[PDB]
Amino acid sequence: EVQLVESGGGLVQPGGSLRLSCAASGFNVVDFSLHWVRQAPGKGLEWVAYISSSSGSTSYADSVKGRFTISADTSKNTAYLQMNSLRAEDTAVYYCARWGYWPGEPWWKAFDYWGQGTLVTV
Amino acid sequence: MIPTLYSIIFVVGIFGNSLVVIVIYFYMKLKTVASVFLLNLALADLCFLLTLPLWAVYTAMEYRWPFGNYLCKIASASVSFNLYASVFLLTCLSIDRYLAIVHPTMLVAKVTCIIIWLLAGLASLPAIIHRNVFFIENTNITVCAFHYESQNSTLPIGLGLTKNILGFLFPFLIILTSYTLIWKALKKAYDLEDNWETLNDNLKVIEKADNAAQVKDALTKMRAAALDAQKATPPKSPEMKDFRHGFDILVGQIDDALKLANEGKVKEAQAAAEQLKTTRNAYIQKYLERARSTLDKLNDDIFKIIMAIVLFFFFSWIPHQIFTFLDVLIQLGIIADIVDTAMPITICIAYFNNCLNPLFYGFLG
Amino acid sequence: SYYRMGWYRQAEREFVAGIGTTNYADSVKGRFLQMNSLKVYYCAAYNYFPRSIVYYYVYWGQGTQV
Amino acid sequence: DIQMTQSPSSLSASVGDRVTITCRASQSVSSAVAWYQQKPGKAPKLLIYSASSLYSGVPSRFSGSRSGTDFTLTISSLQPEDFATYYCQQYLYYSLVTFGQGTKVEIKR
Repeated sequence: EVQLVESGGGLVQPGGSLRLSCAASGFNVVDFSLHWVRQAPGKGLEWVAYISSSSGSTSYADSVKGRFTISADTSKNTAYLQMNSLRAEDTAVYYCARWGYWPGEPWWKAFDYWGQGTLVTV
Repeated sequence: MIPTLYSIIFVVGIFGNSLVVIVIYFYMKLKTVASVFLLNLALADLCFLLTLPLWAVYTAMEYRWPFGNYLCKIASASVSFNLYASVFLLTCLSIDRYLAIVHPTMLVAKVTCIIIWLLAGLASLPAIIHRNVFFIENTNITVCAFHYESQNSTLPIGLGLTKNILGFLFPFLIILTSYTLIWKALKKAYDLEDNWETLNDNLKVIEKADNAAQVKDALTKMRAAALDAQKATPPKSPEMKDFRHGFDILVGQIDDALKLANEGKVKEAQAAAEQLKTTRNAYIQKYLERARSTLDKLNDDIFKIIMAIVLFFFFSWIPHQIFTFLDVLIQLGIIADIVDTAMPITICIAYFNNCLNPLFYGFLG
Repeated sequence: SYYRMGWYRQAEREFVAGIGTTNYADSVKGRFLQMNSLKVYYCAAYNYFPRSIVYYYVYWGQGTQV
Repeated sequence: DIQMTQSPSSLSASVGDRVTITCRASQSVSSAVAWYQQKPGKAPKLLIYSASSLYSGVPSRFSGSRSGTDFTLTISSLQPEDFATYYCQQYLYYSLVTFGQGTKVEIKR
């Protein structure tokens, strides 16, 4: 029953802001790190951002650094990605992957459960 | 040249092995098991070289034996005894090296040596009970002939099979097993050592760093190295609950340093790297020093001497063993001139090793 | 196999008959079944020359007194 | 910045054939290389979580292997459900995740 669903994707004007939400069911977000991975249409997967809710540490990809803000609420086990100053390259399908915590086998199962992914276009 | 090549072997072999037996007994006394086994090996080679000039002078006169029956029996038994004693002592040397390297015993060594000499004497019993002088037809040619009667039929087949199997197959297999296990242990120790050397180098380049980009790159290399080192578990759950736990803590500290360095805080990255240096001593230093000690045994001269002796012995004896197999195939009817043509060549080169076994001591010492 | 054959006396192993030549002793003893008017013989299977210093075999056996 | 490169950009094979995808990292990443399968129009699914450790629930036909910096995904009994795209992800650290270019299995004709 463990899964991650995405919401908030849709058609928005270029240069605007987006709020992509990732709802987690069957596990606690505090025990996992939630990563956002983009995939351009007809192209491979690209890692965008991540948040470690317990530690609070977040990171971003160099292409999206300084434009995105990833946060998380542990009460509802949800993650949020806030996009500002959207561009043409940001038109892609975003997936909310879940990655465990060091040490142990949870860490070695990288992105075991992905999200459904939402398409955003400019 | 076979009659004269033997003369060369006796000159070098007696001079070499007599120095070797003194060195392993006086200059470097019997302080280790391998010293006892090398002393016994030198004694066996001396025992064979004592009877070698008999074969040399017998081949000098176009294969005719001037001595009595007892000299013929002694020489043949000495050939067989040298083969078996050498192979058994070499296998015991390989087993001792495997135990020393992988599992870090004098009375047992002496018992093993006397048992080896007893077994080699027992295996040379057919040659010391059947060999006898034999006048060749109406001429005066007398040779050291093997007389196997109807009761003991197919005895030469059995002796050839024993030489090829007990004297070459089991020793080769046991030595290959011991040395491949040794190489496995060396590979694990070298993996651990190399990974920790890369970790130390990247730690040092972290210490002398200016911006966070170099710190991030060095921490990346350190994390990869630590993950690789955690895989290289020492050969032979008290250990796994401590080796893996130590490396889990290490990579956790690397992750803390990476978290601090990504934010742009260089000084906290340096501090976390120093805490990693502290953690090395608590959990990983014992296995590091164990791996270093295991790798130290390769630069040991005695390991190189033993490996060179084993390799050269088997290279020298391969032609004689395969030609004995061909000859027993011919005798058994399964299968010719070339087999007999190079038989003296094989018997000469097989026992040529006793000539230059001391030379290894003079090159790898 | 294919060894040189022979016959020896044990009145010792005194060489009598040697065949593949016919180098007999100082007695006639027929030729290659001996002389039946004579006043244990061993069949020896030995190679002509030693292949090596060690390789030289003799089969003997076939003890048959006349 | 560790870059993953896949040699077989396009792969075509028939049912029951054996295929192999090779992925090379810009530097040593230990056994931190996962293999994912993505069907067209669907989210990727993890197949191999270590370099050579099979994820639970996936068919046993998939295998992985590590040789230094060469990571190989091997499929032996190619059933008709293996015609999707395959990605190698170096996941050495959370902020160091890099996926490969991709490799799609097509029907050989």
